[PDB]
Amino acid sequence: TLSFITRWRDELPATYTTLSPTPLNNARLIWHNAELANTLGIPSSLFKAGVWGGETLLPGMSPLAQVYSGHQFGVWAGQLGDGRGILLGEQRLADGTTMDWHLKGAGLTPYSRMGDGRAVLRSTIRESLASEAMHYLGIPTTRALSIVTSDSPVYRETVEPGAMLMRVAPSHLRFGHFEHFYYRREPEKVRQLADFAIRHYWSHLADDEDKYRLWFTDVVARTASLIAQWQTVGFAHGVMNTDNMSLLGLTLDYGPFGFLDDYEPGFICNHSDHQGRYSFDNQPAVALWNLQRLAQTLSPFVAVDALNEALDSYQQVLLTHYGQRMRQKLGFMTEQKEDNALLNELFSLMARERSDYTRTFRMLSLTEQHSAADEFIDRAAFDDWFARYRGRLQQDEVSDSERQQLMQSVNPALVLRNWLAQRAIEAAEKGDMTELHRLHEALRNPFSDRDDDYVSRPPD
Ligand SMILES: Nc1ncnc2c1ncn2[C@@H]1O[C@H](COP(=O)(O)OP(=O)(O)NP(=O)(O)O)[C@@H](O)[C@H]1O
Ligand SMILES: [Mg+2]
Ligand SMILES: [Mg+2]
Repeated sequence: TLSFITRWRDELPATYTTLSPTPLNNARLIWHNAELANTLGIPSSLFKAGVWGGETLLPGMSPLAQVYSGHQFGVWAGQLGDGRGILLGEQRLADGTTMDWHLKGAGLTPYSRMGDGRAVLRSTIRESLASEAMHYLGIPTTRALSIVTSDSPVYRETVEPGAMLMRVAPSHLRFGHFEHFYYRREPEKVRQLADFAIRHYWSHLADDEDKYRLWFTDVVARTASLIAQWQTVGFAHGVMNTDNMSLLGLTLDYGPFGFLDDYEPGFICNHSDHQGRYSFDNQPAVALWNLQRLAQTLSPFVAVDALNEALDSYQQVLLTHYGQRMRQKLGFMTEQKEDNALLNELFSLMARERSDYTRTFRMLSLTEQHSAADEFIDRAAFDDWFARYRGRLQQDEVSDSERQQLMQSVNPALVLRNWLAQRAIEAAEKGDMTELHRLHEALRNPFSDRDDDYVSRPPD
């Protein structure tokens, strides 16, 4: 009753190795995404480790591991690839969409280099929570369908339980796929990937009547829009290597990510990123640098001129999306030219006071235009900014009430803070999944107000 196609396998020969998952020892299902399963037509009986542990294949699957390469922290890293994951198959939905089923933690692969081919419970829990949180914030992302843990030791800085995440996404194409064949000097394979992407994900483009310029122009726009959305909610990816950039503009590969607590533009959550390359405030520039690396691979068959014109459009797209999202977050229903100074003055203040990002915006969503009605060392500077902020609000001539409702629909009450995830992980390792299930539920409603500790700052 589920329909898998062998599209990648049949259309992109020599981009993968066929092979099967390696099962863990005493694997067992600890969580699965019941809502998403209903959307994908997966019978609920399939969840009672089976395919979620890579111990069974469903009819139509033909598992392979993809090859790719990448720049890592700005330096060419050579061959990478699906070193600890496997594309089990591609499921076609009634929508006509296809959805990759990718098993992360599936065992050793020809692409594992010196890696064990395994993922650990804590990283699979964090990735499931992050990708579902992102999805309910309305930001493009891969999705999490299931987690299995095991009794199989996996050694990181300490011994951890081996685990696997069943990841679901429209595609796993990365900028690094193109880079891989470009630097191997196989420009034909580069173009094969472009044509495949256009055929299956930009089919409204008529074949070669400007298809390549228009497609890459959309690729830029989707990455700019993705970054704009991360910035707005205070998400720091932390490992924006070119192999972790999704061609479609999906958030891809959750590792040492971080949603901001205290507002700090130079926030680094990846403690291996010693130069702060992937600090929060560099994500706009880094994503442009990554697009330029992708643009490098297409110069054999796309005019270097059209490539730079598409690269040129990046900062206007990003600024359009960011500006429209911020105006909503500040409750600006119209657009006055006071807006950029009020913003710049807010972010300057928030930074000096180390204000919590999410909480500040959610509290600002209670503002009443005519009232002056506490978290700042310099209350003098706040009430002066708040004063000029509320005066500009009155210019909208819209009610206290509908501004508040607009803001509450774009400023979440809850984000996936590191200490909420940690708490679910600690409980999970002890065999209590209740916290994990409770937190996943809460993240399906980020814009709804809460009474519990899911909306508090971390305890310190
Ligand atoms: N434990 C591991 N064993 C084998 N390969 C690994 C391991 N950890 C990372 N790699 C590979 O090292 C490269 C960089 O890792 P990373 O960007 O973190 O990807 P990943 O989290 O393993 N998989 P993904 O979410 O598909 O991008 C990729 O080729 C990974 O497949
Ligand atoms: Mg990766
Ligand atoms: Mg990773």
